[PDB]
Amino acid sequence: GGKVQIINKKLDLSNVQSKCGSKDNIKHVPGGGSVQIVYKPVDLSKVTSKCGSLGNIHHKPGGGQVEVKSEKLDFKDRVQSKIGSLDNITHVPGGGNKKIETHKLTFR
Amino acid sequence: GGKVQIINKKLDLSNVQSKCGSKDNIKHVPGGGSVQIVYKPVDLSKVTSKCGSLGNIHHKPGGGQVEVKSEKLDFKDRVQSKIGSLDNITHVPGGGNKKIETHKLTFR
Amino acid sequence: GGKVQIINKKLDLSNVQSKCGSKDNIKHVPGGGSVQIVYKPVDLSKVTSKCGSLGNIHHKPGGGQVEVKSEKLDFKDRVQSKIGSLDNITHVPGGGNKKIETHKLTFR
Amino acid sequence: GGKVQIINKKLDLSNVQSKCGSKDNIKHVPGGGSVQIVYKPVDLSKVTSKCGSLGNIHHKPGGGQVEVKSEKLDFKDRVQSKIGSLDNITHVPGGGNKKIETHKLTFR
Amino acid sequence: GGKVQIINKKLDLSNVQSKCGSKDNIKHVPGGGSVQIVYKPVDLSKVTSKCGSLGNIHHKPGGGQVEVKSEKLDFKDRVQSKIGSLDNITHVPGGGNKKIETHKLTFR
Repeated sequence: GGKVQIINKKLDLSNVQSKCGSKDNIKHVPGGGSVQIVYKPVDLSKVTSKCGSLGNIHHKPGGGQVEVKSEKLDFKDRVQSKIGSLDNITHVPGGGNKKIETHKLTFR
Repeated sequence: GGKVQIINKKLDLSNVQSKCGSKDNIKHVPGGGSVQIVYKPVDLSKVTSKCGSLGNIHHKPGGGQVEVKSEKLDFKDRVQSKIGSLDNITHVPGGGNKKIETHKLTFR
Repeated sequence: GGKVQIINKKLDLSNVQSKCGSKDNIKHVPGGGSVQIVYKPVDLSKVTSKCGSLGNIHHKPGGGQVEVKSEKLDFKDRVQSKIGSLDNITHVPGGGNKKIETHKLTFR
Repeated sequence: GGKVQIINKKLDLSNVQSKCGSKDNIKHVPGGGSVQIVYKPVDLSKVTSKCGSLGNIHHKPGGGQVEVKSEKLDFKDRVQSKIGSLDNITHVPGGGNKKIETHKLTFR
Repeated sequence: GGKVQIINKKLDLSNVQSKCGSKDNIKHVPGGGSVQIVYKPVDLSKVTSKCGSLGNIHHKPGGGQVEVKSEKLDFKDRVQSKIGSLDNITHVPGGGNKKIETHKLTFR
């Protein structure tokens, strides 16, 4: 037969917190001619807080059970970022700048 | 036969929090000519708070059960970002800038 | 036979919170000539708060049950962003800027 | 037969915290001509806090159970970032700069 | 038969913390012509705090169970960052700079 008996009496549990913040952040990236960002993170992380908890309760004596838990990820991505040419560019993302000049003269 | 018995008496549980914030953020990316962002994150993360909880209760003695939990992801994406040419560009995303100039002269 | 017995008495549960905010945010991306964003996130994440809860209760002694839980995602996307040419562009998304000029002279 | 008996009485559990912050952050990357970022992190990390908790309870005497937990990730990504040429670029993301000039003269 | 008996009485557990911060951070990388970052970290780390907790409870006397826990990662990524040429670039991400000049003269 078998028996799985769990008794819980007079439990006072409190202040269980799980926080994730500013994860995988790309900030303040200025490019004078161009910015090329290929942003492909694969995230299977865990931020877990457990307090007075239990897992799965399985009672299977003498069983021919087949339990399969599968998780398959296939990545065959094909990403192409292409720019032919850039010239004669003034980029001022800063503040309070004076007399910013770019000159290009061609003679043939 | 078997038995799965769970008794819970006089439980005071409180302040269970799970927070996710500013995840995968791309901020402040100025490009003088161009910005090319391919933004393909794959997210299977967990932010979990458990307090006085339990898992699945399974009572299957002597069973020939087949339990399959499958999760398949296939990625064959084909992304192309293309720009032929850029020239003669003034970009001022900043504040309070004076006398920002770009000159291009061609003589043939 | 078997038995799954659960007793819950005098439970005071409170303040169970699950928050997701500002996730996958793209902000402040100025481009002088162009901005090309391919925004394809795949999100299967979990932000979960459990307090005094339980999972599924299964009572299947001696059963030949077949239980399949499948989740299939196929991605064969074909995205193309193309721009032929750009020139002679003044872009001022900033504030309080003075004398921003772009000049292009061609002589053949 | 067998028996799995768990007794929990008069448990006061509190202040269980799990925090993840500013993980995998790329900040302040200015490029004079170009910035090329290929951002593909694979994250299976754990930030876990356990307090008065237990794992899975399995009661399977004399069983021919087959339990498979699989997790397969395949990465065959093909990412190409290409730029043909850059010249004659002034990039001032700083503040309070004066007399920033770039000159290019060509004579044939 | 067998028996797994666990008694827990009068447990006061508190202040269980697990923190991860500023992990894998790339900051302040200015490039005069270009910045090329291939950012592919593989993270399977653990930041764990355990307080008054236990592991999995398995009661399987005389069982022919097959328990497989597999975790396979395959990386065949092909990343190419290519730039043909750069010249005549002024990059001033600093503050309060005066008289920054770049001159290029060509005569054939």
